[PDB]
Amino acid sequence: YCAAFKAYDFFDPYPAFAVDSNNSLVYSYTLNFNDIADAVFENFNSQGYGWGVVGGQRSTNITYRDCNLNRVDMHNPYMGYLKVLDTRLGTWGINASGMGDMYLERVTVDLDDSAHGGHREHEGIINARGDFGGFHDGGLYIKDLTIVGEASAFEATSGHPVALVSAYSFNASLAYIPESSPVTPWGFKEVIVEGLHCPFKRTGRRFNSIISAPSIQFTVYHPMRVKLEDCNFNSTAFEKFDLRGWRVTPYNPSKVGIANTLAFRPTNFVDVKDCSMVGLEFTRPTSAYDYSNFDVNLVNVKNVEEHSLSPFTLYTNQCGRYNLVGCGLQQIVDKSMTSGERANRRSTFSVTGGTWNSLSGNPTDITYGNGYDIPVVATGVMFVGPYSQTEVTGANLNVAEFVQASGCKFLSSGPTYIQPLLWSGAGGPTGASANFNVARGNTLGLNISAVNGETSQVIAATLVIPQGFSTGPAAGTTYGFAVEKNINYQLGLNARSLKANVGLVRCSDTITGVYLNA
Amino acid sequence: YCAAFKAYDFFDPYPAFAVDSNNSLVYSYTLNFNDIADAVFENFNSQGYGWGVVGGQRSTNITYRDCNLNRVDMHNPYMGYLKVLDTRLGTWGINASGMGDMYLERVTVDLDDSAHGGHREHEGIINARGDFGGFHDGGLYIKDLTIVGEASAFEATSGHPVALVSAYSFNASLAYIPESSPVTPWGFKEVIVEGLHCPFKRTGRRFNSIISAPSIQFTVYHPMRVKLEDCNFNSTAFEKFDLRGWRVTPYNPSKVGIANTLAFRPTNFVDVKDCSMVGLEFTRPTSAYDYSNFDVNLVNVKNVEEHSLSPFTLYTNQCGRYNLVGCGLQQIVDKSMTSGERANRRSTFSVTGGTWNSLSGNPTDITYGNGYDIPVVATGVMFVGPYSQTEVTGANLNVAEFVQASGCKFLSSGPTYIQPLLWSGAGGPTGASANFNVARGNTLGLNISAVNGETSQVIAATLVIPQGFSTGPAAGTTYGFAVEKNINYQLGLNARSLKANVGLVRCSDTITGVYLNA
Repeated sequence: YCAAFKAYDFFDPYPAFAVDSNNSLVYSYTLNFNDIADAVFENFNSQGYGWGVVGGQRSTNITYRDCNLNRVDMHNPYMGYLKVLDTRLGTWGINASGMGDMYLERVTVDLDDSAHGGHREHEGIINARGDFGGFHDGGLYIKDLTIVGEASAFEATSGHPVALVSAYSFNASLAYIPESSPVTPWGFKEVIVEGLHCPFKRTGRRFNSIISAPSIQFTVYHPMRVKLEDCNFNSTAFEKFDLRGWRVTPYNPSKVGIANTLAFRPTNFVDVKDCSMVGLEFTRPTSAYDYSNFDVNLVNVKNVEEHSLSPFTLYTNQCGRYNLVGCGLQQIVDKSMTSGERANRRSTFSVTGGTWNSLSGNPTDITYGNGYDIPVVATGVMFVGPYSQTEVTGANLNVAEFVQASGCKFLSSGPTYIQPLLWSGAGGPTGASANFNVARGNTLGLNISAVNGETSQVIAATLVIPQGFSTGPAAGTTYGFAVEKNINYQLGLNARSLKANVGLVRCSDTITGVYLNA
Repeated sequence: YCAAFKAYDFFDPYPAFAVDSNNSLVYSYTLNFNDIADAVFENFNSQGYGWGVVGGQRSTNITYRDCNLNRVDMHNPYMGYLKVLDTRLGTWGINASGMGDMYLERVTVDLDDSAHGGHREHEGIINARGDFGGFHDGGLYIKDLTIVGEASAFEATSGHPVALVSAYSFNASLAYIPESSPVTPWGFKEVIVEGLHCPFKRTGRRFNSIISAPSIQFTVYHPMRVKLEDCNFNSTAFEKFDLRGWRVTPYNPSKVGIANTLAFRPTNFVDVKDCSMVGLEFTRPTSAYDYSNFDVNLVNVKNVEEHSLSPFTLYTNQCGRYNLVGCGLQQIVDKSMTSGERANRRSTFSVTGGTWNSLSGNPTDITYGNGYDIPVVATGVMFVGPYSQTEVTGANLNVAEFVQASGCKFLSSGPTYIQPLLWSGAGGPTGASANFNVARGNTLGLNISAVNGETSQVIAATLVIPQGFSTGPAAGTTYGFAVEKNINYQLGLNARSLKANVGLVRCSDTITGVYLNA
């Protein structure tokens, strides 16, 4: 019951290490407060092994400045604001349920936890309270967060590293939010991270998940908006967004099943800008909880560290709309590596600018519904990979089928640029057999060797695949001087929804090759 | 006449409430100063109803930290810097004419003003002095601003809520800048806002205007550059940029009438990024002051709250260039809802990526000059709305006429995608009448039923509308095997600047439908 005060340089050489009869850690505090308002703590010192040194309850407008503590905690929720400025933290991090906003600025976290066996109450660095339901009805705003240490003792017991943000409940029948309550059970309402620095390299992934809920109680919602900027993870494996333990979103209360991502409103929003990671993965929830619809926006994303390759791959399992602007893309895979499930809904992909370097493989790996009804659209992109102008390679067919391109270039190895070859043979007046799929809207080039009675001429024809308003084939006509005749050609088409299957090549003269005229 | 000092921990339970014989508020101060330099004020407590508790004049390098005051003020301008950090403010906000730079970091504003009888000195939250001409020759930089309360009494007496930033004069004959003065009369030279939080929902619009000049004195210029980032307004109505009441820009001193926004230099710059609002409106000034040319960039703008639908609308009747990247667009309207006027100059619109969901209406509403000479260009956009492939709907014609699209998709309700239908009939050799406009550069698809003496075939043909270098029609030739003849078709064109009016449909065989192949 205190208000309008300030505390100062209390020095504790190391915190208390208290155990029970079974040699298991129990609670102990250096500072413990109830029912305070408008408080400032400055230059507190209690750092090391042991239980968290701070325990607070039911407070308002708390500020920590220039402190050195192994934990900052609030058991009962706070309200107003909670500010942590220029502070060094220990392995516990922050554990606070609240009805306000949390501010973090220039905070260092050290994760070493060897003296504790594998004991860890909450699986993340910034947490809500697991014995209060895991709710935080407010935003979280972070500037210039630094991570050191590894927390290897916890990993040996559990098998994975710690998460960044966690919000879940230990037992839904003991800690939850009742229906009549006026509290909205957001995990966190908003998460804004602006600048994450990891000075030391990590073999594996930096975090188990960006936002985590590793229980099966389903008490709180996934955050409505997540934004990451200038985050350098400095790791050798992809980071992931795990959405497998969250309550059904309040944007879809009637639980309407979604068939196409554009036929329903977006429920969650994610923005990643100028971040450095090897890859990103989205894993959908299990059935009876899979009712979300994401809206993902990626801008200038690649890997900048020299210990790995530059292009990044995007794994996705969840229905949503994906937009990429100026990224160093490698591959788009419509499955989750963690679980293995392919996909069950139609999504949308749009790529603008940048480089698409697939290294040694195909640009895409999409199999849901054989890939029909999945619109991958690219504009002004430079494609690098195993393409060829003289042989029909796997990457040639993959890009012409799954990607609709306009104003794009292709380069395998050499100093110059090439046109991928899709078919080779002799398409005479009777027709030659063919079997390859091409996305509608792409432009194909035909190399034709026309001959009159005595003279001959090489013809370069250009053909556009119709969009699917008709069941007719793709045909055209052109003229050639020095032969004094018209050249007529036609490709037979079979309907494949968004794509078309070419089954017969026919021309009045001989067609020798079909190319992707990007 | 003081310098190099600091003041701490003054506590005032509530400010003075002083009136006059007519029961109206008069001035009273807790802290008053003039001619000071290098001052720090920390942990000052004076919060509540009454006149603002700080009055300052002619100072340099002032800092407020961890304070709780109902106003921060400077009557005579300051110089150097003015810093407000980690401070809670009352309904008065900040009023300061300046010859320096203003910084704000982690500031909360409470807007409740019930005890005052709807009386406000200035109409915004951050204001320049109205009795000094309303100038601030310098920049304004804000980080993490929080708004609570409503200020309902002022709205009741005046009809609209407060603005965010205000700069104007009460009387041009008493408070102004003479022509021989070396002061540049900027309202604010630059405005940067990064992070605006409004935890409580508002029915209506959060602010009357972002930058406001609600007088008719015309003493100061509109800000040259305005930037908004990560601002969640949390309201159910559109926000607006009101450009009435500002002195004519110094970039156009001869007052040259602009005609096409590309034949004159830009004069003002606006950038909005990762913000959340239902809509945005630009209102042009009245004649004798309408000589500006705006450059607007919108990146990833949509509504994320659960109560107001996602897609956002853009209203504008001001001359300028508009670029939208990865936005959740709903409609583009070339009018101002506040005033009702439509437009008088030619503007430019460019859309890249994202979704264009028009719900149950048309994607565009453009009327100035019948829409000719207004180049709306789209690339890689997913169009959602009331489109059809078996009927000619209004949205089909609207999107075919007003938008030049390339690599775009259309979806109304179903899991699959459609091609909008523009015309139905029987286009034989004589020709069938038609009346519909289409922007030049769009690609059209024709479904042709070709019949020879005994055989028949369905033909799919694509056609590109010429750009206007010539006056001829759009024609083409294709071939059909199994009928052993060529098919010739032609669309008669009537010139409408950037668009073309189709008047006649002609074909040697029968044309049954014309579609938008885009």
